[PDB]
Amino acid sequence: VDFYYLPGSSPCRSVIMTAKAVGVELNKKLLNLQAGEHLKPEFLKINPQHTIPTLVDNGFALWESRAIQVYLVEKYGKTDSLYPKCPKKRAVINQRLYFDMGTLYQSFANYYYPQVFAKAPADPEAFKKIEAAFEFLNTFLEGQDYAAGDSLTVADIALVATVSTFEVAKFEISKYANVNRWYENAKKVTPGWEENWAGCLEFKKYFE
Amino acid sequence: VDFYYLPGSSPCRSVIMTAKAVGVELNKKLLNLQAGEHLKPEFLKINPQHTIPTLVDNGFALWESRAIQVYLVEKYGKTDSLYPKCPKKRAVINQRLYFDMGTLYQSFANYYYPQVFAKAPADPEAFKKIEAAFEFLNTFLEGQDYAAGDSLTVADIALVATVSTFEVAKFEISKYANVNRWYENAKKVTPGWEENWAGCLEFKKYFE
Ligand SMILES: N[C@@H](CCC(=O)N[C@@H](CS)C(=O)NCC(=O)O)C(=O)O
Ligand SMILES: N[C@@H](CCC(=O)N[C@@H](CS)C(=O)NCC(=O)O)C(=O)O
Repeated sequence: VDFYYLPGSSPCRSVIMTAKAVGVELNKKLLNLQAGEHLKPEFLKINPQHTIPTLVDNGFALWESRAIQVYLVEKYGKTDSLYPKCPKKRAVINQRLYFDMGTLYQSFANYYYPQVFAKAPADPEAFKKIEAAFEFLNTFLEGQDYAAGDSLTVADIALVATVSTFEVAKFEISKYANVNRWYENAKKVTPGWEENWAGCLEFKKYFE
Repeated sequence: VDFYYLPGSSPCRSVIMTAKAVGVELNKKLLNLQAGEHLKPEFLKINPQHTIPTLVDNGFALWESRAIQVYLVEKYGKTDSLYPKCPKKRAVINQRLYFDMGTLYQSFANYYYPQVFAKAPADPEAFKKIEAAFEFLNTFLEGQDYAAGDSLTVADIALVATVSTFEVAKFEISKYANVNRWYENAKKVTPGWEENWAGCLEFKKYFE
């Protein structure tokens, strides 16, 4: 199983943690985006959208971190604990994964990307959207130890990648008591957390 | 099965078309966002994120259109044709669903939302991102009749909702030959297309 990635990338880190939780060995292949390695003809043949993470599993090329997370559990999971067979349980996890992409991580990207990639002035209005996203996550987590069911699922792992990216960006996570509680527990129980944090500290370099 | 929605909403229309394809009757409940009906305590108890579409199915409250699409197929589909059992086939569909949210529809939102909701001047740079997204979709569709497998799947239905929203926004879809071919076929084969187009024409009012 080939894994094209960079350690700093949040979506790459979600896959690293998921693969570790599942117990599937990844052949880790650094793909240097700063060098344009993703844009070379050889990579475009694998992933024409030229994004990381990209997985190649026995001829099957797959991208989108959250699709990769689910695929790894479905194909390699000894049990379905991280992504249960029940359509209802799956739907909650799926909703949280779409929340993670389209609301939570989207708020990260909308606010921090223009600053770190375009060197633009921070938009205090986009910051309000981050706060809104955390407020929703906080409400989801009321009375709940995990984000999308009774135990750890791919939804938690995805959110851990995102929230840890916010931590290294110096966002005040502690203001959201349920998020903070969930997050601190998640660090202790999520396989691959240390490698994720190494990646977060790598990404921090964009804030220097 | 209760369905809180507005006909103009792209994510609502994906669910309408999916429910029709599956053959599941929806109790359609208009939720007037302009009135703030989604923000009332009674709705927040169902969906604390106050978004449409929201489904309530026998006590189970679910939001995120793409999660709802999959759930309807998993629970109600007579066959799994729209969302096959195979993890590999599912993964391709899942990747296309994340593409639809985070790349294609995101480009719509980034460009048109500030104009139609904030009355801001169009950003020609955000327009370039729409073109980029369509270029990726065009490449995905090379030699393919459907977006994510040999037959129509929830991925096509999601993309139909999005691309039809671009059509009513007057985006030049015909410039992307594979997208145009796929889209025109999709109109003919996708259950609920006419109701989707009615909704698109409703949304057009935001461009008056
Ligand atoms: N929605 C995608 C996002 C992928 C993504 O943001 N990858 C970035 C690096 S973190 C990338 O490959 N950028 C290079 C490019 O798009 O050309 C996912 O979750 O995997
Ligand atoms: N990612 C969500 C998007 C939901 C969405 O954009 N809904 C809008 C209307 S089209 C909404 O409920 N806005 C009201 C709000 O967020 O307060 C999905 O696919 O369902």
